Amino acid sequence: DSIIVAVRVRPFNDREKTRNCKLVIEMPDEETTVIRDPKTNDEKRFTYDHSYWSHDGFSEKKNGYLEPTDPHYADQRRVFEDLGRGVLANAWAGYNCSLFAYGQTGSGKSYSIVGFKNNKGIVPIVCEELFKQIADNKKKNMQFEVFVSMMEIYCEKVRDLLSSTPPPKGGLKVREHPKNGFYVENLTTVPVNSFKEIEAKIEEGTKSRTIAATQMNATSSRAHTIVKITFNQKSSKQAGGTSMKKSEINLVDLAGSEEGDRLKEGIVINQSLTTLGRVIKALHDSQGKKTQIPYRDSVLTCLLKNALGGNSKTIMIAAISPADINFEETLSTLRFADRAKSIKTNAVVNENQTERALRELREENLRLQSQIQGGTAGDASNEEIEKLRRQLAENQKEMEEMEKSWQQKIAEEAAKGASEKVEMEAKKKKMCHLWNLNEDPALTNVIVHFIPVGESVVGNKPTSSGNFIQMSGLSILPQHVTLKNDGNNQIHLSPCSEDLDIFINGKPVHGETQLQQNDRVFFGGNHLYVFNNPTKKGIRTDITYENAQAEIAQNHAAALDLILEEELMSTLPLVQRANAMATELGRNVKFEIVLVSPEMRGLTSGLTEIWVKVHNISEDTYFLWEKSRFMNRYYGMQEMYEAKQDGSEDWNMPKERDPFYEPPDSPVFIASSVVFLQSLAYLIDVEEQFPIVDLSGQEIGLLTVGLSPCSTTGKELRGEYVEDPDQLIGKNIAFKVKVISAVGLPRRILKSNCKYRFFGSKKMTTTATVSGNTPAYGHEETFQFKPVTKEVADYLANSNLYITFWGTQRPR
Ligand SMILES: Nc1ncnc2c1ncn2[C@@H]1O[C@H](COP(=O)(O)OP(=O)(O)O)[C@@H](O)[C@H]1O
Ligand SMILES: [Mg+2]
Repeated sequence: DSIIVAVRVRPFNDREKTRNCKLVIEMPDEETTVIRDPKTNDEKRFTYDHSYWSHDGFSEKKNGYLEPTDPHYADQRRVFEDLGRGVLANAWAGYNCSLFAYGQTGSGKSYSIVGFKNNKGIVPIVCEELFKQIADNKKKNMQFEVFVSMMEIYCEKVRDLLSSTPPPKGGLKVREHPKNGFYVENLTTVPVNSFKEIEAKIEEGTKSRTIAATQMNATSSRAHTIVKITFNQKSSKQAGGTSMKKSEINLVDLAGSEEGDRLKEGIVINQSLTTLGRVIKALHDSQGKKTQIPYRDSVLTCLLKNALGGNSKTIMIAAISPADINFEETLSTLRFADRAKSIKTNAVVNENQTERALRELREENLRLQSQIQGGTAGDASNEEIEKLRRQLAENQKEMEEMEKSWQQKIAEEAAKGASEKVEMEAKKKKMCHLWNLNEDPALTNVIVHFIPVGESVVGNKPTSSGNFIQMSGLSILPQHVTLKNDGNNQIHLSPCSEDLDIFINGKPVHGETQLQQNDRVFFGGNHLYVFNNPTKKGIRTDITYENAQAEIAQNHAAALDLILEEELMSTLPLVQRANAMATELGRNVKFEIVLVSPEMRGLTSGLTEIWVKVHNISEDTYFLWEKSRFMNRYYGMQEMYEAKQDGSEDWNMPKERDPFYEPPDSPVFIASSVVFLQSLAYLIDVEEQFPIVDLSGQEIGLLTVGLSPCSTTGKELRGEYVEDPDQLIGKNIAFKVKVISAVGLPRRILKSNCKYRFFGSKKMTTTATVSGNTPAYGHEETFQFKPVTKEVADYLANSNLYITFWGTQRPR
C-alpha cells in the first residue's frame, strides 16, 4: 500500500517564449519523465505513477477550457479521473486521504490543485462530485455530513483561514491525539450542505489568504495552504446500534520548493519544507538497522505524519517547468518525487459505533476533569492548568457536536452575513474601486477598496473618522494618499508626502494626478491595484501582476534587454518590500538597485549585473550585495517581519542575527577601472592613469597602472616596431601589469585592494591591501603566453582589463 506520485509539466508561459527557452522535459509514456541537460544533453529518466504532459497538444476553447488535441495532453479532466476519482473512492470507503502538490513557484502547484478560471483543478470538482455522489448513489437510511476547514502554515505558525477572529500569538496550537495523530486545536470546521456552500467557504478562505499575502507579506510562495474536508457516513438501524464511517481529506498547496551570513537568511520560513526534504529522505533510506524520522521538527511534517507513512492514502503532484533556466530546480523536484515514491502507508477504514465513540469521548472528558481537580488542589502549574482547560473545552465541543443532528448543525452555522459579498459585487457596478493585483495569480482580483464619492484619505489608521479609506499593512502610512472623487466622473490621486514612493502605470507620481480607466496604481509594499470606474468606458479584469510589474521595471530601467527587464521584475518588488520592512521594523536602512552594464565592464555585449546598494543610515555605512545575497537576506527580512507581526518578544534581535545589519569591516565593491591594454598590443612600455568610477558611473579618481612587454626569460624583450598587433602572433611574449597607485578613493575607505582576471588565466588576481585614500598598491605580475594567439592579440589591441576595487569603511 504505497504512495501515488505523479509529475506534471506545465506549458511555456508567455514570457518564457519570448525569452527563447528550449524544452528540456520529455514524457515517452504516461509513466516516464526524461530531463535532458541543456548544455550537456545528458538524460535522467524517472518513473512515476503518472507523467502528465500538459505542455503540447492542447487548444483553448471559447469557454477558456484547454482541451487536448493529441492523446498525450493531460487536461484537467484527466488529472481528475486519475487522482480525484481516487480521493473520492478513499473518502467513500472510509480511508482518510491526503493530496499535496510539490514544486517550484510557477511550476503549477496551485494550477493542479485548485485550478484557474475555467480550468478547475482537484479541489472544486472533487467537492462537486462528492456532493453529487451524496445526492445520487447512496440509498437506504443514512445521513451524510461534510465539514470543511482551511488553514495556512507560515513561519511555523498555523492561522485559521475561516475565522474572522484575530489570530492568537504564535498561531494555533498543534497537539497529538494519542490515537489519531497531530491536529490543530480550535480550528474552524463548518458543516456544508451543498457544493455552493463549500465553494463560498473556500472562497472566503482564499480571501483571508489574499489579505494576509498583501498586507503582512504572507507570500504564497513562502507559505502552505491546507483544505481539510471531513466526510461522515452515519448509518442507523443496523445489527449494532448505529455506526459512522469517517474520512479526512487533506488537500495541501505547498510553498515554493526553491553565502556570507548563515543566521541572516531564513530558518523558520523554509523549516516545514526543509524537514519535509529530511523526512522523505529519512523514509527512503529505510531499506538494515532502524533510523529515526523527524516528524516533530516542523508543523507541516507533524500535520502530515499519517500521510507520510501512517494511516492515510497519499497522493503527490510534482509540478515542473519545461524551461532551461529551471533545469536544476526541476531536477530537484523530480528527485524529491523520486524519493517520496518509496513510501508505504497503512490506511485503515475508520468505522466506529456512535455510542462507543460518545462513551470514549466522555471518559476522556472525565480524565481531563480529574486532571484539573488534581490541579487546583495540587501542583497547579498555571501553565499546565490552562492547557488542560483548552483540551477540556475542545472535548466538550466535540461531545456537543456528536449529540447534535446535522440539520441543527447546518442551521446554527447558517445563523452566522454573506450579504456583504452580494452587495460588494453589486456596488462594484456603481462605485469606483481599486481591485487587488498580487504576485500569486490565484489571489488577483480578490479583495477590493471602494472609493467614496467625496474627498477621502487612504491611510493606515483604523478609521474612526469621516472620509477615510483604510489600507492597512506594509508600507502604508497613517495618511498615505488623498483621493478626490467627483461623482464617479473624475478621480484625482495626490500623495500626502514628497518622500512617498507611489506609482501610476509604473511612472512615479509627484503631485495630483487624475486616475483613468484600468490604471495600475502602486501604493507601496504589496499594495498594487487597478482602478476601475464602472460608469465610464469599459472596465478590465484580465490584468496580471506580471503586466504591472513589467511596466514598472520598464520605467525604472528607462530611468536608470528582456533578460534585464524580467530580472528587475523579480528584484524591484522585493526591494520595495525590503525598504518598507526595514523602516517598519525600526531598521534605518535603505535599499536601492544599482546595475552594472557591460560597457561599465569594458565589454560590448553581455549580461547586465544587478546589485542592491545597502545604506545603513545609522552608523552611516554603505554596502553592495549581489542579487542572490539580497534574495537570501530578504528571506531573512520576511521572517523577521512576520516575527514582529505576530507580536513576538524576539523580533528586534542582535546584530549577528538580524538580516538588515552588516558589519562595517565587511569588504564592499566600491569602484571600477577600465585599463585599455593597447600599449601591450604595440609592445610599448608606458604607465598612465585610468579613470576610477563609482557604481553611479561618476568618475572620482585616477589609477596609475604599468604596462610593458617582457620576454619569457623576464627581461625587456627586444626593441622592435609593431605596426599591426598580429606581428605578435607566434612569439613567446609576456606582459606584466603593475597596479602602481590610486588616488580619489572615497574618504570613508580605510583599506582597499584591486581585483582583475587577465586573459585566459582562471586565477583572480588581487593586489595587497593598503591604508590611505591614496594607496600605493605596488602590485606586479607577468602574464606569459607560449604562442601569442590572434585571440590574445585581439584582446590586447581591442579590449581592456576590468579592475574592481574592494574596501572597508569603519574600524576592525
Ligand atoms: N498545467 C498547466 N497548464 C496550463 N497552465 C498552467 C499549468 N500550470 C501552471 N500554469 C500557469 O502558470 C501560472 C502559475 O502557476 P501556479 O498555479 O501559480 O503555480 P505555483 O502556484 O506552483 O507557482 C498560472 O497562472 C497558470 O495559468
Ligand atoms: Mg500558489
